[PDB]
Amino acid sequence: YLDRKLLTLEDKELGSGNFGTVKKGYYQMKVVKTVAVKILPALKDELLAEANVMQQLDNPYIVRMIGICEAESWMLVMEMAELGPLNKYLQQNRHVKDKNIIELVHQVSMGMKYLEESNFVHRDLAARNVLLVTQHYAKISDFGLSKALRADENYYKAQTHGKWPVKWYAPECINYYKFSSKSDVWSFGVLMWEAFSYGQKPYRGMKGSEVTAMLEKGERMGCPAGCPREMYDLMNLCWTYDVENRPGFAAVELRLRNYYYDVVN
Repeated sequence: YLDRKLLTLEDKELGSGNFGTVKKGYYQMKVVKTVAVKILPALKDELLAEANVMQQLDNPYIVRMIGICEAESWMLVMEMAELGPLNKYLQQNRHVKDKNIIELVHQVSMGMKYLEESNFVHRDLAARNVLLVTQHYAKISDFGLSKALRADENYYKAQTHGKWPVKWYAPECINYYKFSSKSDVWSFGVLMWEAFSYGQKPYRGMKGSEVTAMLEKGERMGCPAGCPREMYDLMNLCWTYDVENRPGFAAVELRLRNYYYDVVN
C-alpha cells in the first residue's frame, strides 16, 4: 500500500475508458519517480486482481507496478512510459526505420517469453498495450484481462464472453473460450501487423463475425508496405488456426532474435 501525501497527481490525462481515467503524476520515493496512475464493486475487484498479477512479474519488458492507493478513488500506481502507446506513436511517426520496428517487436516477444515461462496469460496483447520508455525500449502493459494459470492447466477457461478484443483473439478463444500462451502468440501476430502497418487498425471496416468468417476460409491479413518477407512469414506462423501446430513464445522470440541480429550485422 502507498501514501496519498507522497503521491502528487497532475491535471494531464493520458488515457480514458469505462473504468475511469489514467493520469500522469510522480510518487515521492526513499529521488522522485514519474508515474502513470489508473484512477477508477466490479471495477474495484478488477484493479486489485490487476495489481496482484503485476506484483508477481519481474522483467525489463513488462510495465512495473509501484503499488496501490485508496483515497478519492481506487488508484493503481505504475511506472511512467514517457513515449506512450506503440500504435499512437507510429501513427505520429511514420518515418520510423524498419530495423527500429523489428527491435521493439523483438522486445515484446522477450517480455512475452517471460509471461509464458511464468505461466501467465495476457489476454489483451495489442499495439495499444505496448508502451515505449524510449524510441528503442518497449514494455507490455494492461494486465486487466490477464490470468495466472493453474498448476494442472495449460489454459484458462472463461465462463462468459464479456467485453473482448475479438480482432486480436485466436480461434480457440472465440469458439471454446480457451486462453493459453499460444493464444497470446496469435495476438502477437496481429500486434506485429499493427507495428509494421504503423499503428493501423487490423481488419479495418470489418465486424467481429466477418473476421471469424475470414479466418475460417484460411484468409489472413496482407503484407504491410515495407515489411520484410521473413517478418510476414512469422505473422502467418503466429496465425496458425490449430493451437497444437502454432509455435510458442520461445520459438517466436528466437526467430525474431536471429532476424534482428541479421539486419544490424
